Amino acid sequence: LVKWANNAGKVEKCAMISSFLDQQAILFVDTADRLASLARDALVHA
Amino acid sequence: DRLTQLQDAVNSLADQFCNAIGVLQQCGPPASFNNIQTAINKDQPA
Amino acid sequence: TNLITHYNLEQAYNKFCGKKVKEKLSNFLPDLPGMIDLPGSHDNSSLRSLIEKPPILSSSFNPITGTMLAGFRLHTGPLPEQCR
Amino acid sequence: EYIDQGRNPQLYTKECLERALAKNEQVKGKIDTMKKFKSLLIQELSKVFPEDMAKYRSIRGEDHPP
Repeated sequence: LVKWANNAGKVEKCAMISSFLDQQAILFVDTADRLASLARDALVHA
Repeated sequence: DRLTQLQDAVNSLADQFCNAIGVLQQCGPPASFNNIQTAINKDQPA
Repeated sequence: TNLITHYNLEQAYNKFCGKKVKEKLSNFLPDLPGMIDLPGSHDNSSLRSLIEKPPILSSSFNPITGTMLAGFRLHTGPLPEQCR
Repeated sequence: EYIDQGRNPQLYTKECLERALAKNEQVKGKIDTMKKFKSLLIQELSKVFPEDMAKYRSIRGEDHPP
C-alpha cells in the first residue's frame, strides 16, 4: 500500500471522472428509453 | 379530409424523433483525438 | 483540449503505460524473506472491515502490562504440523 | 481492495488510463456526433424558411458555449 502511495492522488480523480462520463453516456441512453414511453404516454396525457 | 393525414404525419414524425436518438448515441464518427479503436470499445464508421 | 496534459497526467502515462506488470502483488513479496502465499481470499478483507468500527480500539492504546507478559517465557520443545 | 485480495493496483492505473482515454472519446465523440447534427440541421432550417433566416443564425449562436 505504501509503495503504491505515489498514485494516491490521481486514481480517485479518474475514477469519478470516468463514472461521470459513463453517467452522462448511459444517462442519455436511460434518458432516450424514457422518451419512447413519453412519445406515447405524453401523447396520451395531452 | 386533409387534417386527418396531418395527425398521421405529426405522429409519424413523433415516431421518427425517438428513432433519431436511437442511432446517434451508441454510434458516432471514430475521431482520432483519443485513438479509441485500439482497445475495448466497439467500432462504427462515420 | 488534451485533458491528459491539461491536468498534468502525462507523467502518469509515462510511468504506467503498456509494460510488464504482474497480475498479483509479486513485485514486493520477493523483497521480503520467507515463502509468502498470496492471501487473497474473502477472509483477508478484514482490514476493510476494521475501518467501519474504529471504536473497537480506544483513542490511544489498549491497557498494557509488561509484567503480565511473563507468559512469553518459553520452554525448549519441538513443534509438529509446522514447517519453517 | 486490490491490495486486500493481492490484486494488481498498478494494472488499475493502466485500467484508469485506458478508462479516461476511451471515455474522453465518448464525451467528445458524443459531442461531435451531436454537434454535426446541430450544424447540419441548423443549415437545413436555413434553406426552408426565407422569412426567418436571421433567427436560425441565432440558434447556432446560442447553441455554442459562449
